[PDB]
Amino acid sequence: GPLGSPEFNRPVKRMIALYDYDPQELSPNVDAEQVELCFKTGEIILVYGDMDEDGFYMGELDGVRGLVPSNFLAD
Amino acid sequence: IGRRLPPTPSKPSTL
Repeated sequence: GPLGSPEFNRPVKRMIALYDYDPQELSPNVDAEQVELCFKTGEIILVYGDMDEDGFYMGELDGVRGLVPSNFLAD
Repeated sequence: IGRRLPPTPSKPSTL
């Protein structure tokens, strides 16, 4: 809860992609091509902070940064 | 217009 000392918390996590994702083929979002990251099964995404209220993580992959759908990654 | 997740894949991962 809110009371007590801060706990250890990793601001960066590595997450394995379990499914291919090309926003142009699969995203329902009007701004997908601008803001979402493309990736392939087996690639690992570095994820920064928490998922947003829509379910996306801010991720990095091979020099490119963008939002990634949490439901395509291994939790 | 809000953002939402794509539909979740239903087939087992090929990984």
